[PDB]
Parts: sequence; C-alpha cells; structure tokens
Amino acid sequence: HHHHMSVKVFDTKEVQDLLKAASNAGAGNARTQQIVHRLLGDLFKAIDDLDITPDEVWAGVNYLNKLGQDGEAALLAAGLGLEKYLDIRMDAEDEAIGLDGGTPRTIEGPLYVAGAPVRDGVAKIDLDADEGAGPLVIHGTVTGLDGKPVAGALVECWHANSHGFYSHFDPTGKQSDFNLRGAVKTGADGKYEFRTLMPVGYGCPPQGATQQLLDRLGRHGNRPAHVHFFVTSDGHRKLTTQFNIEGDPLIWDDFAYATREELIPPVTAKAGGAALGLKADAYQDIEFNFVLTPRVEGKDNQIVERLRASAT
Amino acid sequence: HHHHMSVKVFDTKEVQDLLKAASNAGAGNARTQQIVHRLLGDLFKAIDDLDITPDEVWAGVNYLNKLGQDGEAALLAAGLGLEKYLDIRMDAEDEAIGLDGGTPRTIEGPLYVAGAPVRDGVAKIDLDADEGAGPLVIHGTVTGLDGKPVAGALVECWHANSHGFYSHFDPTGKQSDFNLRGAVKTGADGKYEFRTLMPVGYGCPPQGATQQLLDRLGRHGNRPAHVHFFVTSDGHRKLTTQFNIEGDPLIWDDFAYATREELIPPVTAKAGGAALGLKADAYQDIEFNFVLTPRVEGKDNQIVERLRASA
Ligand SMILES: CCCCCCCCCCCCCCCCCCCC(=O)O[C@H](COC(=O)CCCCCCCCCCCCCC)COP(=O)(O)OCCN
Ligand SMILES: CCCCCCCCCCCCCCCCCCCC(=O)O[C@H](COC(=O)CCCCCCCCCCCCCC)COP(=O)(O)OCCN
Ligand SMILES: [Cl-]
Ligand SMILES: [Fe+3]
Ligand SMILES: [Fe+3]
Repeated sequence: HHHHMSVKVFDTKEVQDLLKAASNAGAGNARTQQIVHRLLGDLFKAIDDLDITPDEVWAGVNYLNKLGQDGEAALLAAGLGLEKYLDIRMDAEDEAIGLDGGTPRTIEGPLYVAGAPVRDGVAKIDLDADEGAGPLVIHGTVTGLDGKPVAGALVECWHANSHGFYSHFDPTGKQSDFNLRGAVKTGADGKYEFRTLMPVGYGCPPQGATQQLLDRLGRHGNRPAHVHFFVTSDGHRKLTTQFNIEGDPLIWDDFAYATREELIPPVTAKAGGAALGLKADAYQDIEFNFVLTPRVEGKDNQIVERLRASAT
Repeated sequence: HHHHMSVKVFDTKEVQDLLKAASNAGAGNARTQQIVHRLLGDLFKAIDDLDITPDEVWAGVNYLNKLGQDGEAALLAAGLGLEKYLDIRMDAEDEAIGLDGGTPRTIEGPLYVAGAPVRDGVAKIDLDADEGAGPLVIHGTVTGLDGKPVAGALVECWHANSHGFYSHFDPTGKQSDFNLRGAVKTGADGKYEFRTLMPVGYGCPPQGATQQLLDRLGRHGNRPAHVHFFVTSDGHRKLTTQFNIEGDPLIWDDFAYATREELIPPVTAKAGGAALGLKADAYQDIEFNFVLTPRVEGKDNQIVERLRASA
C-alpha cells in the first residue's frame, strides 16, 4: 500500500536454476521447452522490474481461469492486438519476397464456422428473418496477380446480424446453422456473389473477461461493421481477409486493430431486388474483387491452423 | 519446414504504436496499463526472436482456454515455479530488512479452504474413513523470535488422503466438508496439536491442462507427501508454510519446487493412540514448532490475498 523499492532477484543463480528446471530447457518437446523458458523468464523478469506483488500475480492467474471459463482467450488475443501482430509479421515476410501485391490479409477473428454448403457462383446466406437489416449484395471476381479469373476457387463468407451476433455464437438464441455464412465455388469467369443482409458492428460480451480487462485499461470492445472472407484455391495461397462497411464511425477505432485502407470498398444503392430473391426492391451493393497470390514451389507457407468450430 | 530468417518488426513504429494503443499506456487504471504494456511488449519481442508461428501462437491461445476451463491456472502457476518465485522475492525482502529468522515460508498451493471450526489446543481432523492411511499426530509450540509461547495463535492445517486427494477437490467423489482440514487456537502455552491420518503425495489431474503441458515439457506433475499450515496471530506476520513427510522419494523432485530443507522434520513411531482418540494404538508422530516473525508498526506486508475456497 506504501511504496517501497523492488528487491531484485532475477539474475540470481537460484532463479535461473528454477527457470531451467520449470521449462526443462536444454523426453519433452524441445521447441515447447525453448518457448516456455523464454516466456517464463520474461514474466519473472517483468515481475522483478515492476515489483509485481503476489496479490497482483494471483489476480492475473485467477483472471486466466475466468478467461478460459468464458472461452475468450482468442477474443483477448484479438483485443490486445496479438492477432494483428501475426499479420504484421506475415506481411513483412511477403514484403521481403515480393508477395505483397494481392488483396491484403487481415485477421480471421474467432468466429469462423466450417462446413457451409458450397453453392455454384451465388449463395443467399441470410436464412433467418432479421427485421433490422436491409438486403446487401456482395459480388466480384476472384483473379490471380495476372488479372485472369480463377475457376473453382472457394469463397467463404461470414458476418453478424443486426444485433452484432454470429450464428453458432448467439447469446440470445439459436440461429440456423450457417445463417449469414456461405460458400461459393467460382465458375470459369471467377465470379462470386453473396446475397445477405447488412451487418452491424460487434461488441465483446459485456461481462466477459476480455471486456473486463479492456474496461480496466480504459478501452472499448467494439468492432465496426464488417464481413469476413476465406478464399481457397489450388495454385494460390489461402487468403484470409475482411472488408469494413463504408462510413462506420468505428472504422479507425477497431478494438481488434483489423481495419486496412484497401479493405473499405464503396457501397452503392440499387433497385430491382425482388428479381434477385431479395426481401425489398432497394438494396445496398458492394463490388469487391479478390486478387490472390500464387503458391511458391507449390507451397503455402502462411496458411494458419487453429481450433475452428464446425456445424451440420 | 525449411529454415528461414525470422522477420524483425518489433522495433517498427507501427508495432510500437499498436502496443501503446492495446495497453492504452501513456481513463483506465495506470498500473494495469503499465503491466499489460510490459507483458504484451515482451511477448511480441519473444515472437520475433524465436519466430513463433501463428500455429504456435494459436495453440497457446487455445491452451489458455483449456487451462481456465479446467480451473487450473493456479496449478500451472505452481508447476511452472511462479508460485515459488513469489516466495523467493518475499524471502529476499525479509533478508534485506532482517525479518528472516523464523520458520521459513513456502508455497500455499491452490487447495486451501476457509472456515475450519477453531478447536482449543487440539483438533481431530480425519472425518472420513481411509483404510489406506494410518494415524498421524502433529504437535508443537508457536513462539516468537524470542522463544516465548504465543497464546491465541490460529494454526490451520490441510492435507491429502491416501489417494492424494483433498476434501473439496476430490475427483473420485465427495469428502466431508473439512476432511483433513483443521484449525486450532493455542492456549497460554502456545501448543497446538492435530490428530489426523498420514498423507500421500499429490499428482496433477492426468487429463488436465497442467499435466498436458508438463507432459509436453517432459516433466512429471507429482509432489511428495506434505502438510500445509497457516499461522495467524494478532502480533505477528501470517506464516504460510508446509512440511514434507520424511523419506518421501519425491522430496527433492517436487513439481512445484516447494521443498525446503528446514521443512522436513523427523517422523517417529509411537503407541498409545486410543487415549488420544486415534483409530489405532500405533501411530506416527511429528513434532513441529512454528517460530513467527513480528509485525512492523502493526502491519503485515507479506500477507497474500488470492481467491480461496470456503465451506
Ligand atoms: C511476458 C512474456 C510472456 C508471458 C506472459 C504471456 C501472456 C502475456 C499477454 C499480454 C499481457 C496480458 C496480461 C493479462 C493479465 C491481466 C490481468 C488483469 C485482470 C484484472 O482485472 O485484475 C485486476 C487486478 O489488477 C492488478 O492487480 C494489476 C494487474 C494484475 C497483474 C497482471 C499480470 C499478472 C502476471 C501473472 C499472471 C500470468 C500472466 C498473465 C497473462 C482485478 O483484480 P480483482 O481480484 O479485484 O478482480 C476483480 C474482477 N473479478
Ligand atoms: C498460470 C500462471 C503461469 C502462466 C505462465 C505464463 C508464462 C509463460 C510460460 C508458459 C506459457 C505457455 C502457455 C502454453 C504454451 C504451450 C501450450 C501448448 C501445449 C500443447 O499441447 O500444444 C502443442 C503444440 O505446442 C506449440 O506449438 C507451442 C506453443 C507455444 C505458444 C507460445 C505463444 C502463446 C502465447 C499465448 C498468450 C496469449 C495472450 C493473450 C491471449 C500441441 O498443439 P495441438 O494444436 O496439436 O494440440 C492438440 C494436442 N496435441
Ligand atoms: Cl470433495
Ligand atoms: Fe467478425
Ligand atoms: Fe498440498
């Protein structure tokens, strides 16, 4: 409660012996031992430097229990910019080898669901009534770096409803499996099209551990309205990206730091929606093309494996 | 698969800007911002230096989900030596100012339960039958640094059964509330005594997150047989300590790094348990005295507040 000087122990042989024992550095997976030794040592050193008290350490330890009970570790990874950091490093790798000329990547987020039924060329993906969102058409072409259309590319799409909730993750009810999620296989013309409704921005669960820490930091936990994409096709690297809805006031204040200048396409007002199966004549239209990068020596060294949900 | 040079982006302006934004370090709690800025920046820098891949990062992220789901964050804190590290730092504090003369501290561990009924001088704490454990008597005096008995000290004791399980945390069933957990208030002579059963060493839940990571590090998750104590007294600092059962082959291979050479008292065989209320005539006996350290200006600046179970 009263300030005192930190007593420094990190460089002592006892602490260094403890770090080597606990990480088992130098059976066991050597790479995991190496990573643990470095992260544990950095934590010990930070506790020494900032005089992080046992009360503070146990608050952090018990915070991790709540974070996992909430299922929110990946949400915090986005909120603390760790997920953006991974893109920064992948972007720097692409810049060094000259693979940075396609549509830019941005974060995947934690809300992808595998298994959407694949449609030929066009998918209508709003399965459930949403009185609060107007119809939205997203369309474009999948091309390579040379401008030619990519046949048989798989474009997957997911976004939120007018309350900012995703199917499979709705805390107010159970949406239909794959509501506002689709997948289209492009034809020879490389064209894809999604017919859906306009999303609104996401907000962290207000009593969740992510928002609790953000609240303590003085930060909001909101995202601007956006739509996610995967684009997969042989001969190209797997594209993970997004675009933001034009004009959202949170576009340059995303709590997950995912907005990119090239990922803010214009939205157009259009008519004749009924002829497209849309629920209203006037609709908003976004033209967005995906420019892919090629595999190098047949390899995609930036595809990411992580725990992902799946549905019927 | 093939080796390449790790990209270095940490010292770029974009990363430094991202770190300041994410920690908000520069509304909010300044101390939390400071700690987050440091811990998050260290993590980014570690990712650069070791070229930690996204696949690796996400495995750690999803591991954290499992760790919290299992409710094991504090178990891993002990298993990775973090809990011992906190004691190393408190011990160095005491040494610097000359408060290091008493019974040594060691780790609390995550299995304390508040509320044991305070008995006078002696508590019998084995409520549940355990055919795998013989009787154990633990007895001693609570004194200050000057050797005078401390009257009214509260000595709390908790430990495992012969399967290595604690009441309130037993995976094979439900023990009685406060089984193998006791509280004793010393009288004028400073003496305490617990009548209990002999513990067996603890092992991490085999399918839990802590053992999963220890397995990946090539480490076991076992503790020697031991007994925990709190000693709370109005004029002294609160002592958190333990002792290990003499002769346990894991005394010098504790996965939580909590063994101290001053905390391994002799065990002697005795007879006469019936008159003590023990379930058998023959029993094992441990004399263990607590030497407390005084408060400074009536304050205890080493007492630890953390989430604790109660019953
Ligand atoms: C560094 C190399 C890599 C190793 C680490 C890898 C992970 C680093 C990731 C980037 C940094 C993220 C840090 C996350 C932990 C922050 C915990 C704050 C949560 C919190 O609200 O604690 C409050 C107390 O704060 C306080 O007392 C002050 C802040 C608390 C200390 C936070 C750090 C503790 C370090 C030990 C935990 C292990 C690391 C954590 C990831 C609440 O307190 P309350 O009890 O009133 O609760 C009331 C609510 N229910
Ligand atoms: C509780 C108090 C004490 C806290 C300790 C904090 C100090 C840091 C020191 C320890 C922290 C380590 C945390 C876990 C890292 C390793 C977890 C991996 C365990 C594991 O089984 O993953 C394997 C791969 O490991 C790997 O690939 C290596 C993964 C290493 C990741 C390191 C970076 C993670 C950063 C996360 C911090 C996030 C902060 C904000 C959320 C297998 O993987 P699998 O997928 O095949 O599993 C399917 C089953 N075999
Ligand atoms: Cl129990
Ligand atoms: Fe999203
Ligand atoms: Fe224990």
